[PDB]
Amino acid sequence: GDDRELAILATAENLLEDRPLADISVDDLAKGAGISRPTFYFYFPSKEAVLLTLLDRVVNQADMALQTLAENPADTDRENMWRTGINVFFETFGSHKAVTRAGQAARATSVEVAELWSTFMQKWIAYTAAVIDAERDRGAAPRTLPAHELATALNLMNERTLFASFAGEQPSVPEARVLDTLVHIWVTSIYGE
Amino acid sequence: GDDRELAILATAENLLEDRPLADISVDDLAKGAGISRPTFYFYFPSKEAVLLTLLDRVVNQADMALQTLAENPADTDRENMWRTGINVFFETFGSHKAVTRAGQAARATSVEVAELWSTFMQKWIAYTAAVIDAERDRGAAPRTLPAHELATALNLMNERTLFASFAGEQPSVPEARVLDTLVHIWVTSIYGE
Ligand SMILES: CC1CCN(C(=O)Nc2ccc(O)cc2)CC1
Ligand SMILES: CC1CCN(C(=O)Nc2ccc(O)cc2)CC1
Repeated sequence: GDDRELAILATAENLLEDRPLADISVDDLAKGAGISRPTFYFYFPSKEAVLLTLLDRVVNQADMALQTLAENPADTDRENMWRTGINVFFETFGSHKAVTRAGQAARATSVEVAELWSTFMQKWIAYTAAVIDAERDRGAAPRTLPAHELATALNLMNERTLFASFAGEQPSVPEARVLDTLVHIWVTSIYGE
Repeated sequence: GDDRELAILATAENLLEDRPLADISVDDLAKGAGISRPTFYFYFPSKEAVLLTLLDRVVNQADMALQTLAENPADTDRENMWRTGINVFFETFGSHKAVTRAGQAARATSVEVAELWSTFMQKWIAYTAAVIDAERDRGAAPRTLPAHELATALNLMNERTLFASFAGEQPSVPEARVLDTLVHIWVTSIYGE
């Protein structure tokens, strides 16, 4: 039951590595999951709902990893603090490139996908701003831009930059350079005047 | 002739203020331009080609404004130098929000739109890196990240951040804050260690 659901989700993530959702049939999903078409429709209303669930899983994995880090202060300098945090997203989304690529595309055509991404971006921005504010309150960061506005632009930079790198877009930062690139921009913009 | 082409382009930019391209018919474009449907097809093969031409116009307007600025060094500090440059894009795309919004969306479904945007982003990144390199050669900026990689991430931040602001996305930087926000991140990341 739960196991036929997991098989459908696994089949979908596998087929998205090779082609876009548009080119994947419900037949392809049911065949890969070893069920019939009408059995598929018991578990999901459409191939679009499958992608929504895959993206929901990946986004919550990143969020839950960030929560784990927020509980356990890693014993490091300000640069390493931000690098470990950005790295949650680099590794989580980087480990699910096909779901990442298809989910970002679906935002255009799915209000549920757009709303999921929006909800988590607001959470990540809020957390970023809360850390910047703590750094200002302890005297480690200068009171420059409004923290929420700075957090918003930095999170949008990471969204666009990591997705471009993982998709191999032209232009993009090479994947093996993107973490250093983003950490430099975060640290200089948070701590600089 | 040229004037029926301009009427079609004007009608398209007007109708995109109120609805997406998907909800605009060739009938709507020909009616607004005061021509028949088959006359429309003399000037453009599809509503999609009209949008391509509108986006081509806006992108070249930004590029030509940046070229004008690159010829005429405005007599200012490093912060004002970058602000005037970012402002070309803020004003040019901000003055064509409907075409901006529809063009960014069309990148998903039009190889010509994706290629146009890619070509100009590569040009803007190359120019950004050339300015950073000049600033390093004159001793005004430190030799930190590879200039092309830094330029790439900063240009992708501006792409995503300006489009989110103009679309009123949640989340976004308010339009009246986005220029200050982006200038701060550019200057601190270019001149900071
Ligand atoms: C405390 C911070 C650490 C750094 N974080 C980010 O990297 N956000 C991020 C990454 C990739 C995305 O697509 C969107 C957002 C935010 C939370
Ligand atoms: C010398 C620089 C000045 C600042 N520039 C930018 O603002 N780029 C930019 C703006 C909006 C976009 O969508 C994409 C790129 C680059 C050229």
